[PDB]
Amino acid sequence: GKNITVERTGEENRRLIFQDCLCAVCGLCGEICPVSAIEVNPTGAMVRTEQEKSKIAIDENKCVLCGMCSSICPFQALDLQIDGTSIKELAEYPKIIKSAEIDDETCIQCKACETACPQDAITITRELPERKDLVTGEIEIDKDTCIYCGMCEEMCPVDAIEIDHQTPSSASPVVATDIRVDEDKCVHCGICKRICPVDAIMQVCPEVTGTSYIDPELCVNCGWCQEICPVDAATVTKPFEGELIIDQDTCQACETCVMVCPCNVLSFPKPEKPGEKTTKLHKDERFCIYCGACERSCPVTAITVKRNRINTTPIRSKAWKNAFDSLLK
Amino acid sequence: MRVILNTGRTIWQGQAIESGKDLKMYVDAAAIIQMNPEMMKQLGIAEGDNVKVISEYGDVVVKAVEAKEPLPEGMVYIPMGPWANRVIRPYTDSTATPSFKNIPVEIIPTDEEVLDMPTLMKVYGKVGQI
Amino acid sequence: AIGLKAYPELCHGCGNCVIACPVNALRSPEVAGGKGPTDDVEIIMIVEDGVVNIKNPDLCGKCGTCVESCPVDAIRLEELE
Amino acid sequence: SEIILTPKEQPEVPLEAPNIKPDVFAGKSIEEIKNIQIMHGNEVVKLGDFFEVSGEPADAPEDIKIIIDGDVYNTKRIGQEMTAGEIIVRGNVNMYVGAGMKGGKITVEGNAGSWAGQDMRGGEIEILGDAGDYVGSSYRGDWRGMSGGTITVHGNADNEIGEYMNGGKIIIKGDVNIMPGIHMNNGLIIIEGNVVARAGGEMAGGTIVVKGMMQEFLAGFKYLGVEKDIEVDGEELPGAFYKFEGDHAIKGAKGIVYAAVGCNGHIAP
Ligand code: SF4
Ligand code: SF4
Ligand code: SF4
Ligand code: SF4
Ligand code: SF4
Ligand code: SF4
Ligand code: SF4
Ligand code: SF4
Ligand code: SF4
Ligand code: SF4
Ligand SMILES: [Ca+2]
Ligand SMILES: [K+]
Ligand SMILES: [K+]
Ligand SMILES: [K+]
Ligand SMILES: [K+]
Ligand SMILES: [K+]
Repeated sequence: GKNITVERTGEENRRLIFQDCLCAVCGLCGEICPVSAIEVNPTGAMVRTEQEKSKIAIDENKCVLCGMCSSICPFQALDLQIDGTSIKELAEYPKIIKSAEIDDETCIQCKACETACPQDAITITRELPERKDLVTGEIEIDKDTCIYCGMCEEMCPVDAIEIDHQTPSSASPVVATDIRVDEDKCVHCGICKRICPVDAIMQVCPEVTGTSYIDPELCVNCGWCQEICPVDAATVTKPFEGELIIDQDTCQACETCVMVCPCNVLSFPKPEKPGEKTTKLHKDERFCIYCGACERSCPVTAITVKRNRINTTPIRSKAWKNAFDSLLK
Repeated sequence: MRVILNTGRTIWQGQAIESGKDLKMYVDAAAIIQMNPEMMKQLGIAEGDNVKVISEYGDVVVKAVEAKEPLPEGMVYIPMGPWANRVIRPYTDSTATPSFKNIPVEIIPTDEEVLDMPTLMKVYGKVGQI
Repeated sequence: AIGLKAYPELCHGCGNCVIACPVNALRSPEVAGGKGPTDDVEIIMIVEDGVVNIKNPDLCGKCGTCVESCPVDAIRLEELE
Repeated sequence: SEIILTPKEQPEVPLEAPNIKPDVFAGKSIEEIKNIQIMHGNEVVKLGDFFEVSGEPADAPEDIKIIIDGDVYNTKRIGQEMTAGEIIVRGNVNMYVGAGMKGGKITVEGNAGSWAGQDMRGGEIEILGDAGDYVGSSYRGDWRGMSGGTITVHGNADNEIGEYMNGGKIIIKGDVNIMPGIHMNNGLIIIEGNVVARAGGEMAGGTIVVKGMMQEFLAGFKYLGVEKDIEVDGEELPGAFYKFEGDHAIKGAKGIVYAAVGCNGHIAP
């Protein structure tokens, strides 16, 4: 429905695929295209309202399947394939240097990065030890001494004690037929032995494994995982270097940029006490990738993005070098 | 209304098949849709009103009756017979046995009449073969 | 292309869109603070004769703030051609 | 050497043609191939009564390529128990395509009926359209099913794919309905699309991989955690998968079900 495929068959097959669900509407593909084949719809409208249209439109009569748009996209939304292989696996094509990884030996499966990730790209699992391995003790009920008062069963905090209650009959003239302690549930608190009115109860007092996974298609290299991690197990490198500039007086706090930002850089801080004033639009550039979506979305141009470097090895092709340099400002 | 159609026996449908499938008592026992009173209230119908049942496989008109054997919420019951077999799932899943029970159907009130046994069978358009 | 479109026949003239719009708020301190403009000003839209009326469509950035502010869908962002 | 079978109008009473295979065509002239017997209901007929025949004969089945140049939607058992060579069907097939085959390759360009590759021992079956129920299954009553070979369906398949599977591999590129891998003992089933319900029901061993969504699953499975960038019998599957062991309704069950994390959060406990 909303995805677009531009394809051309022949001696060499070339196929450009656009995935609408991955697009952040940053506008970089439209800016880089040397033949202006792409038209990107308004950023705020595509994010904040219901639209039947795709986020971008690719003109088949202008596109030459060069792959510059696929290379620059920071969101993995555009992929150019040549004879079935993606340009990210072909060294002839300039590639942006970026990464995100978790060191499995250092990670303690705390799940803070999973919660913090703005793109839900992380999966953190953990196998907790069984409860019985985190307590030590012995417990035994003398069933001959037990009068089935039910006080231990009621007071047990984990429901480890079970009594087989019954209504007496002339054939079975008893209020219960058995009492048992589930030793896998018992936490050896000692409550049951202390409440028993006939002293029928005697009671006396594994590392965390897991998996860590970063989805490379959803990850945008924001660095939230690296910063939030308490043991420094996560490492991230970004595609671009730059600066954000906000004019607090021009901003009218419409919240468009806050909603648009795919890296959760921007926020509206709440005052801690009555009468306190806060910064109208708060940024933390440690999480910024300099995509430009915020600036593009702002109707009053109160927020601007400067891009100082695009991290690659030296670009050999003059056409590609000129296109990448046009995105610096 | 979207509902789940269950089908099967009633003692009354049993008495009717053994008395005669050509009698009025067979139409009264098997050309019916049993429903909980709450569903009849949702649809705006009373016992004796007709209902048009439409599935992906066919359509039929049957008479609404209050269920004496309570149904789970959202389920209806048509007794086994040619009225039920206009709308249940024919496919056998390579077992030989059709899906006679628990089929999604659309039910609405109708002023159309229930078809008697010979009239219902005319929908198939039998052509003489000798 | 996507642009601002009014449906005055559905409009209550409530003014939520006029006030919510960051372009209007930047151009008019009265609008920023919830009032209709009294000082002469050039803004995107105003409530006139009881309904929303688009005056300067070229100033719209198609952000969608006005759209979220209207519960009766009387101001929209849609394909104009 | 190519032998071309051009179908005449297919009959309403289906044909059963287990003799359409390189093993029977080997060493026969074009005129002898036209006299090959097939069933048309309760009558024995000649292959030539329902197909035009042309091409070049060959003495060994490994050098024979049978091309059915048309739709054979009402022809059953094509390629049954073949050991070598190739069959290409430029259209649909009915039930039992490649049933019990030991080697060679069958390509169906259209759809296939139920029991495609039933009791397969070796070779390859490739269906470019959809398949029916019982892809790579066993026969009624038998506890020993498919023991080898690869079956690939590019479209969708229905119920009980790999029923009582005891080796080999089944790949469904589309969706399946219910009970894939029912009573599976060994082998590998990969479903690239979705499953409605009961994957691995009563399985004792083998592996099932679901890349799409399982709408419903089974309480007899134990959740083992997540595994990433898995490899099963040489097949590399990138990404994260919820891992389950079962079906523990069966004594000594060691079967594994992998389900893609992205669309199966509701299946994990
Ligand atoms: S570059 Fe930005 S706008 Fe273009 S496809 Fe990627 S995310 Fe969408
Ligand atoms: S492949 Fe090249 S020509 Fe086509 S849209 Fe992308 S940048 Fe423009
Ligand atoms: S408290 Fe003592 S007497 Fe009462 S039920 Fe428990 S064990 Fe038996
Ligand atoms: S020790 Fe505490 S947990 Fe164990 S049975 Fe007695 S009351 Fe329950
Ligand atoms: S870099 Fe950002 S997007 Fe990538 S996994 Fe870490 S938190 Fe998620
Ligand atoms: S925040 Fe650090 S320790 Fe905690 S789960 Fe993520 S990588 Fe592992
Ligand atoms: S910077 Fe622009 S987009 Fe962001 S809240 Fe302020 S006015 Fe709205
Ligand atoms: S704040 Fe940074 S990451 Fe967020 S939208 Fe703006 S440029 Fe992109
Ligand atoms: S368009 Fe909607 S928000 Fe704006 S004045 Fe009319 S009813 Fe109020
Ligand atoms: S879309 Fe944004 S800029 Fe345009 S009128 Fe609505 S609120 Fe103002
Ligand atoms: Ca069997
Ligand atoms: K998250
Ligand atoms: K208790
Ligand atoms: K840190
Ligand atoms: K802007
Ligand atoms: K609205």
